[PDB]
Formats: sequence, C-alpha cells, structure tokens
Amino acid sequence: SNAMNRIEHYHDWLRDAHAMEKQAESMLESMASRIDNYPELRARIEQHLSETKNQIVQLETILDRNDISRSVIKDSMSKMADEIVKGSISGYVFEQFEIACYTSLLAAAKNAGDTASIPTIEAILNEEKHMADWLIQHIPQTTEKFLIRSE
Amino acid sequence: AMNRIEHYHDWLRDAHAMEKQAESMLESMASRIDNYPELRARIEQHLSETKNQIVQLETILDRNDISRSVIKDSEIVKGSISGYVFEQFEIACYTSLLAAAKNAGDTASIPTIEAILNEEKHMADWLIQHIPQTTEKFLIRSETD
Ligand SMILES: [Cl-]
Ligand SMILES: [Fe+3]
Ligand SMILES: [Fe+3]
Ligand SMILES: [Mg+2]
Ligand SMILES: [Mg+2]
Repeated sequence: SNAMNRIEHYHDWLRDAHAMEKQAESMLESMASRIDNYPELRARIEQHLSETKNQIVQLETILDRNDISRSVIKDSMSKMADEIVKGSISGYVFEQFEIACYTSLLAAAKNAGDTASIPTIEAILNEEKHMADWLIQHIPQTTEKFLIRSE
Repeated sequence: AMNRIEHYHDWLRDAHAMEKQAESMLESMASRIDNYPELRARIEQHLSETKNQIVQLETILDRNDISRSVIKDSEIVKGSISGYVFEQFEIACYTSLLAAAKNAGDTASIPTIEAILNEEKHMADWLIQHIPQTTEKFLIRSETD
C-alpha cells in the first residue's frame, strides 16, 4: 500500500495541466497571427488567448494551495508538443483535450480532498466548454466560406 | 465549382484514412484496458461500428467516382483522455464534411455521414461521462498496489 501515490498523481496532473495551458497559449497566439479573412474566428481565438492567460494565473493559485510548483521541463516540453478548415478542427480538438483533462482533474481533486480548488477547476473547464461549443458551431460556416472562396 | 468538389473529395479521402487510424487505435486500446470491463466492452462495440464506418465511406467514395488515397491511408487515464480526443476529432471532421457535402451537392451522402457522426457523438459522450470513474478507479489502484 501507499496512499501517498494518489497525491503524487494529483500533483503530477496539476503540473500537466499547467504545461497544457502553456501549450494552449502558444497555439492560440500562433493561430491568431496567421488567420486572415476570417474575422469572427480570429477574434474568438484572440479572446480565448486572453482567457487562457488568466487560466494559467488560476492554475498557479491551485499549485500554491497544494505547496507545489510548475514543472519547467513539462512547460517546455508541452510548448514543443486546406489550412483554415484543418486549423479550426485542430483548435476544437485541443479544447476537447482540455475538457477531458479538467474533467479528470475534478475527480482527482475530489479524491485527494482538495475541495477548495474544485470551483477554480470548474471555472476553467466552463471556459473550455464555451470555446469548444463556439468552434463546433462555426466550423460549418468556416467550411462554407472556404469552399465559396475556392471557386 | 470543380475546386469545391475537389476539396470535398479530398476530405472524403481524409475521412477514410482517419477511420483506418481509428480502427488501429481502437484495437490497440481494447488490448490495454485491464480494469474497466465496461469501458473495454464499449471500445469493442465501437471498433465494430468503425469497421462498418469504413465500408460506408467506401460506398460514398464509389458513388463519387473517387478512390481512397493510398499514401494518406498507409496510463489508463491518459488513454481514456486520448480516446475521447480522437472521437472529438472525428466529430469535428464529420461536422465539416457535412457542410462540404451540402455545399458540393452530394446530398445523397448526408444521411450516411449524419449516421457516422451520431455514432462518434455517442462514443465521445460515453467516454467523458466515464472519465471520472476511470480516474477514481486508477487512483484507488495506485494506492492498493
Ligand atoms: Cl470568421
Ligand atoms: Fe482552451
Ligand atoms: Fe469513433
Ligand atoms: Mg486552457
Ligand atoms: Mg469513426
């Protein structure tokens, strides 16, 4: 037996989530800088970048509550880890990764007893769901625009 | 209108390559799930669904007079997350493919693509609904072992 293995897993996933948000922040900045001629899509990506910068700040508060720090290695490795249509699809898929990871993290925080952090995790998760919903709603419009312009 | 139809054809070929990736991923996942009978069973049911999705895409390819692209074709917590993300990639790709089929006027294929999309949505749903249980099970095991 070692009960402390559960807490080690929780702390590892908190560090994973922090690294994931660094990856998101890089991805969103890159996408925004590259998009031309899709004003709504670009602006929503720019808004989510702002949201993601705050998600990092919020995760750092959770790390602090648990008396741990980010992994600099993981933060760095996560930053190493047709186009408008494919890129929209890619963006959606990354938000769904975030959704899955935060859903798992809610269960982990519950298991660990870190009740005080659950409403922050929920706040983040709700922002990812809102972004994923926006994107999947706009994918058909984007696909139509792309096809119209291909002619 | 030829460029639009070509894009739609390219994306049909992309979807067919994707479903071969899925078939491979599902088999590999079924073999690695050792502590969630209900999850492995869901995955096995989806693998069967996926083999049929490939046959349906093959009918759509034929009806559009195209062929698959040869070149394009050829732990448990992180695994469940990865499976979910792959179903979500399929959801996003079929959401786009539906819009493309409507634009290109391959209206005949809409019901088959919609059927595929609803399968993917059901699998994604099962997965996220059960990620909390998978996580709890994993954590308990990590202590017990
Ligand atoms: Cl737009
Ligand atoms: Fe996000
Ligand atoms: Fe699937
Ligand atoms: Mg995020
Ligand atoms: Mg599929």
